[PDB]
Amino acid sequence: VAQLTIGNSTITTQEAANIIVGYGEWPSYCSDSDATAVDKPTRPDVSVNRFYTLDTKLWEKSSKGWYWKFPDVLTETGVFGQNAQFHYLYRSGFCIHVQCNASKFHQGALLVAVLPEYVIGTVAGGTGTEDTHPPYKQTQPGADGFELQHPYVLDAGIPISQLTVCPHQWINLRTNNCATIIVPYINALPFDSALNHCNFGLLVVPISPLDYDQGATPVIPITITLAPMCSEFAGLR
Amino acid sequence: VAQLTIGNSTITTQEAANIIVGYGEWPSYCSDSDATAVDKPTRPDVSVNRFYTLDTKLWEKSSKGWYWKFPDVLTETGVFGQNAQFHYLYRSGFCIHVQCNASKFHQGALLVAVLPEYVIGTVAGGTGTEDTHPPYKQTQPGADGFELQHPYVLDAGIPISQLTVCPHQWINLRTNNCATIIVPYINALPFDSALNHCNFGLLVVPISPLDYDQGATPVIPITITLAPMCSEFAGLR
Amino acid sequence: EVKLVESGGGSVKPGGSLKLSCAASGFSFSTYGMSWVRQTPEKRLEWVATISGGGGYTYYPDSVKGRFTISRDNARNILYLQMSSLRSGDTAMYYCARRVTTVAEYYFDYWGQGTTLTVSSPKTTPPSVYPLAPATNSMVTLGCLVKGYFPEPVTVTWNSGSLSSGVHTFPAVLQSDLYTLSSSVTVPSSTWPSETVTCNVAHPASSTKVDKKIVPR
Amino acid sequence: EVKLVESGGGSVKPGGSLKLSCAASGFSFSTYGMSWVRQTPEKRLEWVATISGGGGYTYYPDSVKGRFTISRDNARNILYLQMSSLRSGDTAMYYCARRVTTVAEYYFDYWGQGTTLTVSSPKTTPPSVYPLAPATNSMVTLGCLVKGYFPEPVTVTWNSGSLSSGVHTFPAVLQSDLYTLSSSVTVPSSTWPSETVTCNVAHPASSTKVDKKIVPR
Amino acid sequence: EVKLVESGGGSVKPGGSLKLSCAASGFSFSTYGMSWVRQTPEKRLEWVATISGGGGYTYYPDSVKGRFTISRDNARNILYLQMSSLRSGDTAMYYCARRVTTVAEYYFDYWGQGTTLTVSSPKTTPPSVYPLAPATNSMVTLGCLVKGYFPEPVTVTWNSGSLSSGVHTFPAVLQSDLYTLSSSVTVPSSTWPSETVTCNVAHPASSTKVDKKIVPR
Amino acid sequence: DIVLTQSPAIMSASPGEKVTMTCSASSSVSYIHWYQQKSGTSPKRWIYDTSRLAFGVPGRFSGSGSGTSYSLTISSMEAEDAATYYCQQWSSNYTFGGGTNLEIKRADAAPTVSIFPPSSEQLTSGGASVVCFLNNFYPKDINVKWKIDGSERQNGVLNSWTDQDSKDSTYSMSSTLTLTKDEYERHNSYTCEATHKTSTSPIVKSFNRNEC
Amino acid sequence: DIVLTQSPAIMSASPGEKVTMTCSASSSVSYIHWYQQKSGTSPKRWIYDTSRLAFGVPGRFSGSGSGTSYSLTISSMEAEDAATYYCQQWSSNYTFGGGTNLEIKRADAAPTVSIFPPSSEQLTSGGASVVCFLNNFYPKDINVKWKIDGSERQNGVLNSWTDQDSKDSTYSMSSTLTLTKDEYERHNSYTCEATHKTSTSPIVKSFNRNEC
Amino acid sequence: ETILEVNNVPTNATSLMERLRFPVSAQAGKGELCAVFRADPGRNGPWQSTLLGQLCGYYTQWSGSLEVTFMFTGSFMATGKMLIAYTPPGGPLPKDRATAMLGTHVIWDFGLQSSVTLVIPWISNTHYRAHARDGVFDYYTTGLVSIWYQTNYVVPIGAPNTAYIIALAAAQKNFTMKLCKDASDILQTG
Repeated sequence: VAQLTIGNSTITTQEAANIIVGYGEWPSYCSDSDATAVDKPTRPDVSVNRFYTLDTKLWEKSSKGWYWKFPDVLTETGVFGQNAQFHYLYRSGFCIHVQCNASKFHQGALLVAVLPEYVIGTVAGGTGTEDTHPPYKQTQPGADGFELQHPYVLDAGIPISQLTVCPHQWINLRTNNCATIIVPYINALPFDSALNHCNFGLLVVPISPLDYDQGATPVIPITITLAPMCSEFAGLR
Repeated sequence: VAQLTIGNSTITTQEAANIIVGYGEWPSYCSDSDATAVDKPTRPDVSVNRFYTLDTKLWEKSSKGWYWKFPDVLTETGVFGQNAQFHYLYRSGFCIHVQCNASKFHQGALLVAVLPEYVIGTVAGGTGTEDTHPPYKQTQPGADGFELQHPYVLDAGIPISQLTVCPHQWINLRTNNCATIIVPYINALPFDSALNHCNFGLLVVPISPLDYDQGATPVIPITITLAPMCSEFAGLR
Repeated sequence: EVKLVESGGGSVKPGGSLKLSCAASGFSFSTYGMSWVRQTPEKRLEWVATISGGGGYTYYPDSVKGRFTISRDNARNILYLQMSSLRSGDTAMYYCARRVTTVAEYYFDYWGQGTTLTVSSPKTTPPSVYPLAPATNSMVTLGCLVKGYFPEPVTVTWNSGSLSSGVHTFPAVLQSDLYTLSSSVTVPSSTWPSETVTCNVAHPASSTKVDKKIVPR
Repeated sequence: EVKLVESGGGSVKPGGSLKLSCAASGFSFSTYGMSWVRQTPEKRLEWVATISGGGGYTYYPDSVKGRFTISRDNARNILYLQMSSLRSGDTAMYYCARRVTTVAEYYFDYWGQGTTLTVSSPKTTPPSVYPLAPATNSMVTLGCLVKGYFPEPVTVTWNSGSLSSGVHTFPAVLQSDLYTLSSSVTVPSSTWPSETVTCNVAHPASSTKVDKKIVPR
Repeated sequence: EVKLVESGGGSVKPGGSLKLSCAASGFSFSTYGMSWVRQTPEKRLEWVATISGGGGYTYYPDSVKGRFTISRDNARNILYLQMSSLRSGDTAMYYCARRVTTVAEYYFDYWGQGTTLTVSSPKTTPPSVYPLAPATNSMVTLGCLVKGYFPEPVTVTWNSGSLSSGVHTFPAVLQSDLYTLSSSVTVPSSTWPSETVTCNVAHPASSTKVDKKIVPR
Repeated sequence: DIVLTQSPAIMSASPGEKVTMTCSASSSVSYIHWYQQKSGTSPKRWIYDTSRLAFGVPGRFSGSGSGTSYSLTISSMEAEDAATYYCQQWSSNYTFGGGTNLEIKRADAAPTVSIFPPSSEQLTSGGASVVCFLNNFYPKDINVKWKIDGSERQNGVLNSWTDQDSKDSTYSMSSTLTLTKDEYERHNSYTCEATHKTSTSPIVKSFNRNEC
Repeated sequence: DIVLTQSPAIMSASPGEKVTMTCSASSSVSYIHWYQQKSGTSPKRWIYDTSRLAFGVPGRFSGSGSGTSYSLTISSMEAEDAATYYCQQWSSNYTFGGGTNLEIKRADAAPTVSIFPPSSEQLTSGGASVVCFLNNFYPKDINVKWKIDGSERQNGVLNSWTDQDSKDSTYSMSSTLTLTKDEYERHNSYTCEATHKTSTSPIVKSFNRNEC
Repeated sequence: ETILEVNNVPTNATSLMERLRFPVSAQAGKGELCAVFRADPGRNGPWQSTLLGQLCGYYTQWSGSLEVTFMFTGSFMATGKMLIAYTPPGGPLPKDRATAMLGTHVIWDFGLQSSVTLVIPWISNTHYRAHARDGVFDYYTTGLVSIWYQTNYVVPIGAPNTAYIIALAAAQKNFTMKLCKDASDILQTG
């Protein structure tokens, strides 16, 4: 055990569990011979790139699962949400860290994976004849996130049973509590909009339900801490 | 922790606790200049020599103790029971492994020792005037084993308080759970009958009774896994 | 508390159909299998059906497989048992039981209080009550003979419950395909006939209630 | 058991002062904040004050801040509430509650059984009891009208409790700044008038107890 | 539940011998030491013997060491106490107690309900019951004097339990080596003498039961 | 100055069906708590932090709500639940709700009407009260009229209602017409007619003054 | 098609002594379970997997058996245990046993006999039932005979037994002789004589028809 | 590795998440059969949930060694042993624990290791079948995987008496497929 720091942010975390570098690539920058070599894109290092610790969600027996969108989650938050908004283009890598705090008397298993272009699909009326498009509160939940309503198909008509095909990591209470994931910038373009397009979405679902005997804390706090890697911006407004 | 394999048998066991090589000797084979140098005794290696995992016995507060006979226990079981039966002579060494699975909230202590020529003595009527000889279900219990009825004298008029004089090992729940014992072939002859003579008997008795508070699993599974060492046979029938 | 409370039943003529239901409370219903059991007039217990934890499998015994069908709706925590082509042998008291898992087998933890099914062709008949006074000592035993009613049960109350401490109620006996019971009460000679003693016979099947003053003969 | 039992109260004239107290039992008193709540004649609940776990802070609502003062003595596990310059709007039933901590807010676990406060200027008046017999069937409903008393409550017992099973007690209604209630009892025609029926009216405020034999009209 | 229920006793003449037994339930008997204690007519408590968890040691006090002997049979979970050469000072109520282990000393957790021992030379005598009516107001206090019986106890019931709410039973007092008690009952003037009041005296030692109608003098 | 309004005020369930009581707030609120109050007894604890249940409470009770509208749901309903349920807020001025009278529904019961001439004890005092008892009826809603010598009167009519019976789950009612001695002996026929959702025509009990 | 036979059907313990009930099977069985049923109430759970006790059950109850013969043992017996105990099998067709009526033993009690002439209400209807009450006797076994004018009769004799009293632990009995009006007034003397293990000679109650 | 819905029994819409995990409990006695299934990647049942299964569907033939991994998700305080046995194609599901104990098996003590991976030596969908009138290149190699409670589930006061397990499968690097065959129940609607 030891604590790492990035500016004014200091998190207490375990030595170095197995990290998952999504798709074997490290969030790097973008060279000079690109599309916009004129408007030299300024790369934040100071405060912009540090440890943000989102409002902890409480695991319950009945919990269905949660998901956040990127970069949406942060475009609201602090000095990073500052850049994302008053800037024309954005490319950024991510270090995501998820941890639970539970006694050796709780049981559960959370799959934690990242899914590019996570496009939500609602119920469509029920009988299948209403072309209802997911709201804005469902498409970009912010930093509070949003709860799945049909985990089995990941609110989008896809088996979750196959989500492992994405950069994932498991959190089995009886073995580990913290899971870490490095995500590179993934998109069909070098740069893009930070407010219109959500390159990906963080998924965390209880595959084995939370359980405990009466008397033990009934809710397990899940704490998501995340940090931007090699983040770049272009065209101030 | 790691798992060892012998053919098609794969047991999950702890790294390498202290093993007890009975009488300081290792189950070896028997040279060519013996009694039957003609009928060259075939030594099984393939399937015959592997991990057999007997029907787990359940420890209880009231449990008196258990015992199995050798080679009887296996002469019924699989391809080894195959050789033991349709063969005239037998000599074989043994690796015996005994393990319990209990929470750090159970307490107990099982002495586990091996005793050559374990000859059962019944009660003899009660008053001492009936010359009743132990049945066949008591003399050779098989792979289910049999329960002592007078542990203190080991159903044979001998103090158990002195059983430690035999290849033994302790299993104190608050320290270990698995006990291992290597047994060499012990008999007044090079070879002998596998169905008529039981060279020895495995003994496992609760010296300190099982205990726990209401609510914890009330029975502790004891799992005996054993494997034949340098086993030989002669004269097929 | 775990509560199984069932509903339905009564008199049905043979050949008719009926549906029984049981309501659950105080345990997660979906995670359990649920069975019905019937008891013939307080003696014999016979399994009649089970349903899996979800839809899954249904299981029936060979006396009923064909006519009964067990179902559950895991939104209101309630078992169902429809019985079609009901026969005379189906008269009994039906309990809903919860089936838990043991080491190998199964076991029924809690039983409801049951509904009663009477499959029968006769009419519903109000009872006749006749007083039982004597045509000589310090204790008086009076009675009330209530004869020839159907179905069961009936209720005999003495002076509206005041005499419950010295009352024997003797089971109704079937003959003439009508039921007949007796009831006795014991009273100190200080109370009778100086004070009114009265038996009260209520027969809810017909909504008939009759009162008999025991007058000295 | 956790027990909150409070004391004090009664009739007070407007402008007078009073002090209420609550006694604790079966929990460590000092570690908890404690509040009073009042209930207007069985309808409206209004918070009136809290006190911190020790001396610390007191908190009051804007209907009372100025006249009431809540206190505690953490040696005998007892709350106090003195109320000065009591007004007509202060008539109610006052409970002492324990305040526990939740995730963010607070909640009142246990409530005492309350004391009753009546702030009022009229006199204490014994009630008048009038029989209610009828000037024709098998059930008799008699009554007892007890009129023009103050304050509340009064108690109507029928033959000293024997008839409790067929008794309705109808809430007292205020007019003439005196209270008026009614009470009915049901009796089989076998009992009346062959046997005495009597209503018993006890008014502890005045220590007045009156008996009315219901005689047939 | 842990239950200690003991048996034996009654009247014994001095010099005779007796054996008392206690039956255990709901705890592993062999793992505990067990003692008897006696209570003189509801005042003084005196230890009389203990027995070790198994056979082991017995321990006695210096008032009894010589005549009593405590034993146990750890197959039916039952204590025994034989008392030989019983004296007049041995009359008392004997409890069986379980002895648990504390930090250093011992303590008696559960006590049985006791058996009663009366060592005495007189005969068993049925009691005489005499009515207590008065040779003027709204409440009537009647009585029943039951004199000169042995041994104890006796039982006084009023109209078979109906009057239990206004009954005082005054302890029996010994003189003439016979016991004498009194019992009073309170009754509204509406009930008496308009209705029979009767005391019922039952003396199980002799199996004698006598009834007295209180008639107005 | 933060008010909580509860709807409905009175409710009746079958039982065996669900029950949804609502607490609406005038401003956005963080959490809501619920109590229970049966008659003669103080309020008991029920739900806290909106959805957590107090130790005793059956699992059939539920809690939800967010922002300004919160609700307590019961499925299914049982005769043991009938009480008044209050909500409460903990953000500023600790306010209570108005409560919800939850009650047992049963088959309709027509009343058993009883009329009583004034007592020959009150009349010797210059007063005359005519009383009418409507016993054991359902539902609770009822109209009753007094018809003196063919007129109708509403002055001096006092009407009282019981709480729901713990056995048959009916209510009872008393109606008292408080007149003067002279005003009483001014007429001949007094009559109390009770109108209900059970019967088609009123239930009339009558007496003529000149008979006792 | 797997049957369980329980022996004995009826039992009586002192109490304070042991009790051994047996469940025998027609074929080899894996485990057996036991229930309890007191009168008016449903079956309660008691023993499962042969030797494990349900939470409530006193520790004085025991369970064993292997193969085809299993048994429930009670030591020692107490007046609170008296019920009917069923065994059950879970291997194929889930079958129940016949049960064992466990009962309290007490000192023998001779009955208190009561005879009742027919009612002058039934006779106006063409019927006549003569009834006999034997109240509070022990043990339960009893013979009763009716002797009309010196003969004996068995036609139309209805006999009913109570369950054991929860206070003195006796049983009661009613015997009804249902005749016709004409058959009733055909004879003069009706008599019910009760024979028991208590007394040496019957207990005879009699009446002659020509007196009321 | 994809989640294998071994517990493919509940269909009730809101219990679909239950297919992903099966459980073990105290109630289960020693020797009892916990669960069973075949090594039939392409055929109906459990494998349909795995990605492997879905890909087998776009092909006609295949063969290679498979690999199932089990994950115990119970309380950390629980311990016990499970026997996991594989009965090659043809061999009938072992009668009991002991007979399965003689076959290729693995004793799993989730008291020591929370995970365990089993390898299926070989499976080959090569044997052709022309049943109804529709020719289907089917298995027959339905290898079987049984799982028995070697010991019971043991836990201290305070820990849940039930826990679930998750099956994860994939194929070894020696896997292969032949004959593109587009087939699907899900298609683009009009």
